[PDB]
Amino acid sequence: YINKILIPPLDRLFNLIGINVGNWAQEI
Amino acid sequence: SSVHDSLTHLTLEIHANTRSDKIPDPAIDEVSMIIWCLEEETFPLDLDIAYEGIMIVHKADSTFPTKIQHCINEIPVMFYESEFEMFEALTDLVLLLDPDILSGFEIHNFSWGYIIERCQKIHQFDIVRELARVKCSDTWGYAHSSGIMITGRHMINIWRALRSDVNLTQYTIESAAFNILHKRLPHFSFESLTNMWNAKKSTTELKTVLNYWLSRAQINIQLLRKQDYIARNIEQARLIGIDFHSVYYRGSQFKVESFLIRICKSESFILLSPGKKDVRKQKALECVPLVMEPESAFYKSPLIVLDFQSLYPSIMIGYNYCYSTMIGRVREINLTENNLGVSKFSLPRNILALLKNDVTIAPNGVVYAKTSVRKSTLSKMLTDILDVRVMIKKTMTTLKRLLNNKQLALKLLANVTYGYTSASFSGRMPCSDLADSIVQTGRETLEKAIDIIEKDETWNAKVVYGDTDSLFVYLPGKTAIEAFSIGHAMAERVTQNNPKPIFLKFEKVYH
Amino acid sequence: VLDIQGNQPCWCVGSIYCEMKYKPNVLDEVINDTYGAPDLTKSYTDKESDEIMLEDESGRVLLVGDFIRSTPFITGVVVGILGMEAEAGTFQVLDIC
Amino acid sequence: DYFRIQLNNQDYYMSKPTFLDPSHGESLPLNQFSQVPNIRVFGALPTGHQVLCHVHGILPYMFIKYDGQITDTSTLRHQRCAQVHKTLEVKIRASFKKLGNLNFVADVSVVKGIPFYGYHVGWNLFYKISLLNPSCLSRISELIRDGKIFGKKFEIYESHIPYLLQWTADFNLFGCSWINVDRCYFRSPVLNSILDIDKLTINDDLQLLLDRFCDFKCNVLSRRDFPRVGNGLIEIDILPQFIKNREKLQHRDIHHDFLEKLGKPYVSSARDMINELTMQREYKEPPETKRHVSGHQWQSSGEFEAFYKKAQHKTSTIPNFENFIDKQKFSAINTPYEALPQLWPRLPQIE
DNA sequence: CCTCCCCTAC
DNA sequence: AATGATAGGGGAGG
Ligand SMILES: Nc1ccn([C@H]2C[C@H](O)[C@@H](COP(=O)(O)OP(=O)(O)OP(=O)(O)O)O2)c(=O)n1
Ligand SMILES: [Ca+2]
Repeated sequence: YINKILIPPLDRLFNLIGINVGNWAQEI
Repeated sequence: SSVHDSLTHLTLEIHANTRSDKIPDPAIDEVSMIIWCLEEETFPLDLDIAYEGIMIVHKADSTFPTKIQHCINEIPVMFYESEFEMFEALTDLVLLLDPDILSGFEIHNFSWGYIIERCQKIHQFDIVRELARVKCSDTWGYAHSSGIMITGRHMINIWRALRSDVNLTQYTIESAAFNILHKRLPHFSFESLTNMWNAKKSTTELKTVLNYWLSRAQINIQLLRKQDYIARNIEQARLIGIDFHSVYYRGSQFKVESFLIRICKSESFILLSPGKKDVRKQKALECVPLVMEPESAFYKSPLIVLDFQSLYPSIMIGYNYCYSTMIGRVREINLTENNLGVSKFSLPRNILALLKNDVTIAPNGVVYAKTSVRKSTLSKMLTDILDVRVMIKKTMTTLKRLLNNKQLALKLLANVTYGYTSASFSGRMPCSDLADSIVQTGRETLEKAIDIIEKDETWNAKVVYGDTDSLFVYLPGKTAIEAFSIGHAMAERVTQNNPKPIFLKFEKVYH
Repeated sequence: VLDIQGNQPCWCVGSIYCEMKYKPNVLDEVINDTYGAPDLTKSYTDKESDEIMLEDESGRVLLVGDFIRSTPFITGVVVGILGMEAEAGTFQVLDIC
Repeated sequence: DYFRIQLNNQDYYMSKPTFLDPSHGESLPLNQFSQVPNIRVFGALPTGHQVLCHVHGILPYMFIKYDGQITDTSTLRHQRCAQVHKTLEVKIRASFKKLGNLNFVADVSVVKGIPFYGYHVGWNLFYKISLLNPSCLSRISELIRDGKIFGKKFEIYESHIPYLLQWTADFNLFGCSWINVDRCYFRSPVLNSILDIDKLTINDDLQLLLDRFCDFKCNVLSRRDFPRVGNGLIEIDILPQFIKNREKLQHRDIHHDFLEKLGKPYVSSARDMINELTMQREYKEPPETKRHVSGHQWQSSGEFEAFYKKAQHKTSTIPNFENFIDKQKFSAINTPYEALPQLWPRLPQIE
């Protein structure tokens, strides 16, 4: 759920700024 | 009171006992409760009917009707020995009230459809022929509308109407009631409802199921009233001129055809009716709207959003684009045979020389007669509807609701008007050239607006995004308080470089 | 309950039915700690009352009179109402057991 | 002072020609009609009483190109209409499986008109092929357009418009609007006695309306010939002459010549709306002075101008506005809105 | 890279 | 049996 529901859209929104959301989720 | 200028409305619901979570089938499970609700606000003649009623099957032991009467004590309840007599009583009630609309929630696999299936399959009784106002299949009907066709009366499926009206996830009675009427309704499974309905004792359970279905029936009227669906549809029908059924059952081209035939019949015009083959073999559309890929980034500074008001209607009004105004494509003009959409024709001898000045060539290459020689009919229709809409909006509780309904109907008609053209498939009177001209001149107007905005040196702004009629101009570090003045200035500048109906509005800003 | 019909005294045994609506403070307290509690005041205002019935597995009858008014009652309590039917399905109360 | 019925629903059905229906035509008056169409209107009186109205004498029609010359002496037109009527009747009878009792085509007449799909300035002659069964009108149009009827393909005009839409547009009717009618014909007992509705629904206003419009002597039709068919209150029968919603239309013929080049809303529904808004309450809207381009120049305008000059040089043989169109009086030919009054049977009285 | 499906913008 | 165009994007599955 986390990955395949939140990583794609948050990555689309925040890669414009230049940050990777997946790195934040990896630490948990 | 005053004269009757509305439509009577009646709603019906059914409770059927299930058999261990089987979603009661209309072939094995019989009808038991026909709770019905009649709209009181729009019902004239002040007849003693109480606007509400409950019908319950009771074979008749000697305590069930008495217990039901005391537990309700407000609405009269009728008991019948068999469901056939109850159906006959329902038919008599319908013939007595004679409502204009019979409605309900999900009427296909439920109350109205359930009753119809029960009457046809089990009792071999044609209830449809008996509920009509005359004594003596529809795949599209069941696709996005109500598939039941009763002569004289209109069948309205409430869930489809709300789906078309309001956009939200899921479509149930509880969700609609909560998101529209702010009412939370407990939901019980069919097994539990059967269990309470089959309990001889525990009057509380009978009252519970009775109030359950009574609320289900009553909330339908409020749902259709708060959205004002009936009045809005009636106003739209009065405006367009089509009957109440065609308001929601027919497509968008029907209304445009109605306006066109009504307007042209007064000008002795004869409308061409091409066949399907002629439409299929016509020239394909070549002009496409201008959309630019935005710079994908985060914009700190204020972002002014500009949007043309009725770009295509204003284009057709200003540039006089119509079926009656096309002379022909400027290239390959022959005196023997030509081609314009789905029709072929030949120009007169000295037509071009006579009107060498009072014409306007389209961006696509089609010659259009100027307003000085012939005013186009579509321009007349669009300017009339736009003037009416702005007049009622400028004037703007009952009068306010009527004005809002008229505004919505006029907006819908204006939006659907352009869709009559460019109907390459399933089009009854299309014109590829006219649609191509409209789209191309819209693109040219957009490009001119962008160039005008970018040219100004005092406005160090750059357009970042673009749509059919949307402009996104960026003002890097421009203290948004004054950004409104800049936006108004550019809107006025763009407006003053276009014909009269073309207009640009600022209307918002994104900091 | 359906056998008490006539101009003669009679007595029957059944539970007492009352309204017993919740107090607004309790409703506010439970709403503020539910995260999704609806407007429960609508559940009491939609009905929009002041009457007592007698349920004995066969129906209910309205307990009119004065002896039944001067006694606090809670739903689910069974009693021995002894009264007389006067003009309707409403039962008078003379003595309580 | 008018009987008012609201357009809540409409439907049509085929019935035998009574004395209130047309029985023959102008092209082939000898052959009668096997059946005629009748439109049913389900409406409610302003007092709130449901009324069922039957409409007679309304026929669907479609236009095809006139093959004869415009120099007819008002006699060859009738002969050509008779020949094309016979050809149509024969071909439909053969395709759909002595010539009498017309079943598909009522009559064919010649009417003038101005084409809409394109820029046309002059009067053009058209045929008015009035049919009997509106359901099969699409099939007839397809057969005519496909060349199955005649030896050559013919363009079809006004066939995508349904019969109900044509009827509503011709008589200036709008959905959920009042049908102002001055004269009507009543049927079998007006206060229906289905179960009891002849006592509950009746009121002072309804009785006043019946007293004003019903005479019970020369107004109520015979019980035997016209039985009731509606399971509702008072039922009426109407003729096309009775509908007075029309005659408020503004007919203009400015497109037959260059009238505009020489020395109020166009939608009557919009006129009613603005009248209602004015009655409810002035209104004004200051425009903006717009200074557009000299000719709204675009990227590919020069090539268009060159091609237009080439085309003007091609099709040229000094034309003038007042002497361009040929001055064929066309007075005998009926206008399309002056042609629908035709075929209305009579003002009969069979009481 | 391909079609299929969802469904929002204009 | 009826249906107004066109343009973008993501997601699953193979
Ligand atoms: N369902 C739609 C929506 C839009 N358009 C076209 C017609 C418009 O000319 C153009 C712009 O669409 P808008 O959404 O901006 O609506 P309008 O500009 O026509 O009016 P308004 O600005 O009041 O919304 O897109 C269309 O053909 N079909
Ligand atoms: Ca816009």
